Amino acid sequence: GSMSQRLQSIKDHLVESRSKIEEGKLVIWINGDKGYNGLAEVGKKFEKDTGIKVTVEHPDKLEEKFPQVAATGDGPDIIFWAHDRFGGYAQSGLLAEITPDKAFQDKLYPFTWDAVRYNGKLIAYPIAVEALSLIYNKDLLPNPPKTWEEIPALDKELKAKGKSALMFNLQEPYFTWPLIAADGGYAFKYENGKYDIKDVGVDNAGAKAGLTFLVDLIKNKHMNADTDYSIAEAAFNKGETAMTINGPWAWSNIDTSKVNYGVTVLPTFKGQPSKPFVGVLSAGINAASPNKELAKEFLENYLLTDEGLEAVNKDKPLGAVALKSYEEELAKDPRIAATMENAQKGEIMPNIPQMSAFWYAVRTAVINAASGRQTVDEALKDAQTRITK
Amino acid sequence: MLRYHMQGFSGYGVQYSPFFDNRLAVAAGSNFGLVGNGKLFILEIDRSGRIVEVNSFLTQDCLFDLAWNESHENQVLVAQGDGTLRLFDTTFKEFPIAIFKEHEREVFSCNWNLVNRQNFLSSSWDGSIKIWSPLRKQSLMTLTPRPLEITKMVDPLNAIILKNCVYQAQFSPHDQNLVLSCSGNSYASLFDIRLPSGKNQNNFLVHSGLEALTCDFNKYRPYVVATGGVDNAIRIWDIRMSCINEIPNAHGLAIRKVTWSPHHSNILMSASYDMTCRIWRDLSNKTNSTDATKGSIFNFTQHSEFVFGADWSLWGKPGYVASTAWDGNLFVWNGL
Amino acid sequence: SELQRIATDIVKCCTSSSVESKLSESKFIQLMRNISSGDVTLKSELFSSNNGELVGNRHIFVKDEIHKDILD
Ligand SMILES: [Mg+2]
Ligand SMILES: [Mg+2]
Ligand SMILES: [Mg+2]
Ligand SMILES: [Mg+2]
Ligand SMILES: [Mg+2]
Ligand SMILES: [Mg+2]
Repeated sequence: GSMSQRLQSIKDHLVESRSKIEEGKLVIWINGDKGYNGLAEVGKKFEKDTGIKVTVEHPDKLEEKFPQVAATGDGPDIIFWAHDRFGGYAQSGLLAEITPDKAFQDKLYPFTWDAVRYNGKLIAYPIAVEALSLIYNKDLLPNPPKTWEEIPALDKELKAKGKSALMFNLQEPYFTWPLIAADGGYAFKYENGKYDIKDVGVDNAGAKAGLTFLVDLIKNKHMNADTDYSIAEAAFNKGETAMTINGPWAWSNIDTSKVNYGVTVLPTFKGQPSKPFVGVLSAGINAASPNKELAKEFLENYLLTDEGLEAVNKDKPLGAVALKSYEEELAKDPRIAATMENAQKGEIMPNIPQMSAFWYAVRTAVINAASGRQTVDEALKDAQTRITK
Repeated sequence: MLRYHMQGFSGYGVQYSPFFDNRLAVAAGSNFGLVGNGKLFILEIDRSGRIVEVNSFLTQDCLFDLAWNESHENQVLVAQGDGTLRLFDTTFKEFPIAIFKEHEREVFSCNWNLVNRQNFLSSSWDGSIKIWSPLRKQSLMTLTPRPLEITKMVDPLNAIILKNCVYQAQFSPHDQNLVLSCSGNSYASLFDIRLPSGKNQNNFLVHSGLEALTCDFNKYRPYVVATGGVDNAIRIWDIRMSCINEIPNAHGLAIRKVTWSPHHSNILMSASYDMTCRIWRDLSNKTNSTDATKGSIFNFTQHSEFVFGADWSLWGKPGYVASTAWDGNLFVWNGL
Repeated sequence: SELQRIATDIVKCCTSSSVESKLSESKFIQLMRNISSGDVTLKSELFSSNNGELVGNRHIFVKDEIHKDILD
């Protein structure tokens, strides 16, 4: 009744405030949009071989709960998230330095290890690799353009036919940055294991050249400044535009649309590749875990194997992966091959807090230049200033 | 240290009178607040330092908090386990002058508006916060914490498929229309009562997914709040931005109370199930996580059971505090 | 019964050096042991079987009376 209700509350405050990670088992946190049931299957195999119970959970806001709980010594032994959040966790000392040997490191793509480095230490195992690609309608456009420069002429042909060459999200700088970066734009200069928050590449000549090209497409009516994520997705999936720019999260909708599509390398600009930001799904070990050796065994010898990644992938696709052997297996799908190709040609998403300052400023600059509210030069100058204030 | 013992009762809340420099009140309950009577103690400290009971009121059920009437020197409100709040005039005996009956479960907190000085607030296990006038039987407004992440993942027909608690709420002492609360779902809620229901609240995750038990506005900095809870951490937030400072492992067990000093913008006090009361310096006003002592100023360890109530002295030598606990003790001491 | 279960869980979870000793000597924890064991149960009062009598405060009925509006 009333007494037991009140005592249950007291009990819960006491139990939950005293509890720590349990020794001799593994608790894993991973996002709800990942193949957590497939991961749990890897967990079952690990338990069969070792007698170590593996519990996979997908709590809401796990990326916010982890930094808050980690100091208590409770929470997960292993956390899976995009690498860029791990910078902040590492700064707060919440992640154990991992110890894969040289031979193990050779089993993953070299660039992926850089995504999981902070202050000279490896702080997580790379799992998956995600980046934007060029998506094209095979019926409208069997041979998509290799260069951005070819788009105006292509659009002229397609507009006559009542279609368009290219529609993609112009509102979010994540989508426009690959072009802006191509000829020299960058967020922060990386030197000596560290991003220099005072060296920003937003108003340099390369960024100006890229955004000017974007704005000229708009001025020449090859694109529309108002085009956003939904407008572009609808247009492509309805067969109205020959190309879009998007990531592997968009593929299932295109599958449903029955549009005959391909996924390929992004067009070059001034002979240089478009450089999309790369997100690396990564597995970190809690610095407070009493099970660090068990976690290492699980990650290296069970998960990061063809068998381990297959189990996760068949639950929900991982996209491209950091493990060379399994990437080669997946890459017979040209969509996966393109994802990895664009990722290798792009840049790792910086893992520092100042990226939010970058995104906010660049978002405004691109919207203003595209809409004719500012010139390209003024828009980028103001953004550069705001970031470096 | 100055002391007073409440025989068989456990202290849940304590507050100094805003009118009488030597007067305070304690809300208490029998059997550690789990079952039986509640009791409101009205206490006086004399010249010598002896604490004396000058009045008290036995209630039907345990008392979980109190709030002095900021507009009337003789009136004090209590929050009761039966879902009522009761307003007492300390001149009288035995009974209250008003009963406020709308909450469906235990009322865990009540606080008086320091800006208008007219209205008061309550928060309940029933999941709601109510704003009241002491002159009116019915509440003026009801606020229900509903975090966006919580709301989205909870099934709309949840209440009919068989498979929360608002521990504290406070009026801003800066803005008449702002209310802050903490819930068992680990979210702090910020209400602007000028906006309509369903569009009047911002929510943020404060205590790891574990229950958030306590929240308090900085007395000098309008946008600065502190929270405490079951993850043993004190967090300091900027609501116009959100974590500006953190004190991880501030205590060994859950933190039941945090309260900012009314003398300094950078000083706060915490009370805990680890049976201590601690004084902290907010180093961001640098962070406490990086400092060798985590900005710890003083550790009061005299209580022998869970510490549930703590309040800063308003007048006199700055740094005096009253604490009360499940040991039946009220202590008055200087934390510096 | 449910009260017995909850008390047992508190005994099991929670029985710094200073804090641990304080918990071991706690009167709340002692009550939790006695409820866990089945000696003490709900009579709005608690009572000990081995003592045959009351543990903690006696409950006194309090009316929902309020004073009239007779005082400024
Ligand atoms: Mg745990
Ligand atoms: Mg989320
Ligand atoms: Mg280059
Ligand atoms: Mg839109
Ligand atoms: Mg193979
Ligand atoms: Mg109060």
